[PDB]
Amino acid sequence: FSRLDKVEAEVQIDRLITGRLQSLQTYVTQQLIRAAEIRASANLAATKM
Amino acid sequence: SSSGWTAGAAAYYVGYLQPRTFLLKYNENGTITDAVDCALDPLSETKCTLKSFTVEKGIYQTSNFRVQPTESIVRFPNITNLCPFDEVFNATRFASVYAWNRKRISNCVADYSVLYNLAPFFTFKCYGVSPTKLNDLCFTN
Amino acid sequence: VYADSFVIRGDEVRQIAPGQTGNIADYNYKLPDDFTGCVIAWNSNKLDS
Amino acid sequence: QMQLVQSGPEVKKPGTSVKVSCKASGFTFTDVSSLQWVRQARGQRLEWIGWTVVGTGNTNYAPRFQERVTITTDKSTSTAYMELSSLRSEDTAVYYCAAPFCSETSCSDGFDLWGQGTKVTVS
Amino acid sequence: NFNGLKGTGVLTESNKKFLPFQQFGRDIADTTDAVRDPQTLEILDITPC
Repeated sequence: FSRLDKVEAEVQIDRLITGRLQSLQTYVTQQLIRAAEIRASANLAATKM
Repeated sequence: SSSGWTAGAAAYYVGYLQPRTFLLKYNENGTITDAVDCALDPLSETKCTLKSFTVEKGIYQTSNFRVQPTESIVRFPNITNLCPFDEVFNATRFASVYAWNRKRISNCVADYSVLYNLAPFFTFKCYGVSPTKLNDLCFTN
Repeated sequence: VYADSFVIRGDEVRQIAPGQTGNIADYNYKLPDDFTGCVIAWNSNKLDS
Repeated sequence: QMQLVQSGPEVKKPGTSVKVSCKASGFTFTDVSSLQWVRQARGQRLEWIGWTVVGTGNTNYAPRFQERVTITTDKSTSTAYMELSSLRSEDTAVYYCAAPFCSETSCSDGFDLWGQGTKVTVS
Repeated sequence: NFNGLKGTGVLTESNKKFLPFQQFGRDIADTTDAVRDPQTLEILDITPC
């Protein structure tokens, strides 16, 4: 924003929003995978008790 | 007559507008029938976050919390030497294309408005920096 | 649709673009950052001069 | 520094034309800065000649020098010129141009910048 | 084609009540689904084929 005017700055800024918005989605997806296999182990310890 | 006047009873109220975010409710007929603010109370804030006019019992997460800056400070080198742009452009002779000369500009204050002044400089298009934002940057060489 | 008409010097015609700053875009006529519609400018040195 | 410089002394025959110019270093006249011209003889007082506004272009002249001196300003180099014709013996004096610093917003109500003057003589 | 609003679908008479300063309708997806014919001011309705 401190080197380009408003007419080609939006091309660059959008190229960076979607890039960072895709590294968050990847992080969330892996957590959904991990939480679904910890739960499969918390239902095994709840049965052993 | 022309001086003085007698009038009836009346009252008028004055308020000032302000930038705000609202949530409005449209009925089946298409007219606004109710509205809720979004910056009046935390309850109204969570109503605005949940996009509902009623909230169920529980704990809800809402907008964040940040501190705004108070004053602005700018630090720049104090040199004020008025870079010799006129020497390059108002020269009486330019070298051949195969032996192009290179001049070095350093340790001075550069003003590109004097460049912008003369009309014949019609082709002025730039790649890495917008031509209208050269006055707010610092260059190493 | 509404039209604005005025006569300026040939040098300063480039300051009527949105976002530009200068002598005529600060004290005489300024366009908003977001603009819809467009401008026309033709040299007329035979009438006014 | 930001300062005003002046040309050197010169000797000119009477009945001829004389051109005077004073430059500015590290200082631009923008659109609000103005300057005046004064003359100082040897063992005499100071007499004011005229001052012009760079922006508007209005000029003022002393009544006794209405035709003798012509004052002009230049934006490209931000300077002031005087042209005079048929100089006499009383013109052998030092000429100064004085301006106040001013940057597009506001400035002092006094002339604090000064040159060193040109010593013009007639022989 | 209603004043440059292009599309495709079948048109049926509707019973919506449009206020005098309103011309178009909208849904939760922000696409026009109700218009007023210019010449004759009855309120139509648009649904896809």
